[PDB]
Amino acid sequence: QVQLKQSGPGLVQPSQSLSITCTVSGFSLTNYGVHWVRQSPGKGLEWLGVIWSGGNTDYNTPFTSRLSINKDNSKSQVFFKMNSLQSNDTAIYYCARALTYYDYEFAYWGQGTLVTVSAASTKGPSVFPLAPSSGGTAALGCLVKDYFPEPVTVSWNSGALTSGVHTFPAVLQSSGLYSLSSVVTVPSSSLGTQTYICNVNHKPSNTKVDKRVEPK
Amino acid sequence: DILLTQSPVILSVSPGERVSFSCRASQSIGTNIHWYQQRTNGSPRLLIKYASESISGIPSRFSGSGSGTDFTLSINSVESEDIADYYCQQNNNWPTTFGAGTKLELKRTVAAPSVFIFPPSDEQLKSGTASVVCLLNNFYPREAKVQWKVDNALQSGNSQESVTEQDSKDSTYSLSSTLTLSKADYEKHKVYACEVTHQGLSSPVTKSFNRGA
Amino acid sequence: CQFDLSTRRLK
Ligand SMILES: *[C@@H]1O[C@H](CO)[C@@H](O)[C@H](O)[C@H]1NC(C)=O
Repeated sequence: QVQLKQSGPGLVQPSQSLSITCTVSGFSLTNYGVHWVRQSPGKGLEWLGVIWSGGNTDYNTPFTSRLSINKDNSKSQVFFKMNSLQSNDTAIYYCARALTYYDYEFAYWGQGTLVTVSAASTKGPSVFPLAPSSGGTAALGCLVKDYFPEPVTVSWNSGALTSGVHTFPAVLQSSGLYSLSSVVTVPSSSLGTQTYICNVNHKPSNTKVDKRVEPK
Repeated sequence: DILLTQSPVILSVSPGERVSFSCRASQSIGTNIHWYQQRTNGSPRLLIKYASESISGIPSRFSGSGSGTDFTLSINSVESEDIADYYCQQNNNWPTTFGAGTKLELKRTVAAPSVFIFPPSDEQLKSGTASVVCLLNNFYPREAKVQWKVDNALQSGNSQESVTEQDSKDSTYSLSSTLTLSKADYEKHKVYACEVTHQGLSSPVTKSFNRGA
Repeated sequence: CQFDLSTRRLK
């Protein structure tokens, strides 16, 4: 069906430019326009601009000076570029498509790209096990520590294990690095026959770790 | 720009009850309003277009009404999977603008937390830092107290909490409490206990371990 | 309420 897939999240230094690629399928960029919306803590949802079927662009007023949208109809890609970012440009950026070619009701959205504006460094996380040791139900997990910036994704057994999974929201430590835990509850009797691996991927650092969690 | 004011900012109802969201425009916009749903870690999901028109794949319990400046999104029988934030969007005047949203929380019966405590791994100790994690699993409501004690000394300022958003299936929360020591301080002590207080427990539950045995 | 970049939910 109709899908919009965006490039990965990453860090951008202050007063530097941001580039996101929106690759679409299920429709042609020659028949529909692609919009760009962002979502920040301060201003919430904020419509930025649009590139139309014919190649024209409209930019929201406060961004006409630093926004630039382009596309490649053959490669089915829309290119978003915003110049000179400051801390308060830190937000999730979406690409979206409307129901009709001319309208603004957004029925299809990209998965979003979390952009962090900061002068810090990208750092991958260490992954430490939370080993099990209540009524035949054991709890185990993974400690994903000292990374920057957000986000980080955590699955269990390559997506096959979802029931009982709790990946907690990341918290900012005094060091300026994030840390979180992802836990799951399983039957105690399965700790002998089943392997439990947390699949951690911190795309901003291209750090990909699989941690086996055993009883100590 | 049209300012869209959504009120209230938080809604809290029980399953099966009907709920209404309000979105008011700073001037008349006719019926040019759209409604979106955003679940945890999700992108917006178009629910209603032009005040009242249905969207494919959206459950029928979602509907909308209004005209001029006062618009209402309604769910006639709230389910657990409806926990999200809800936004309105106007497109009668350029540029299109969104409201600030309303949070939908769900009530349920009291559920006591299941408590688990995890010592720091020997892998982490090789780096000079110890993390002691105390897990409070599947409880309601959100209010909970976690008290850390190391050799009967009250810990304060050296722990951080994190609470998941509400679960879409059973409406419970889960909480992690992470006590952080240096490896030096962790090796100078023996007993590590997190005490948990919750409405669903008749008396505080304490999980503890001795470094080693 | 403020939007949370970590959970994509309002806090
Ligand atoms: C960012 O700060 C500028 C001032 O340089 C302000 O005009 C703008 O509204 C802010 N944008 C946000 C908070 O998204």
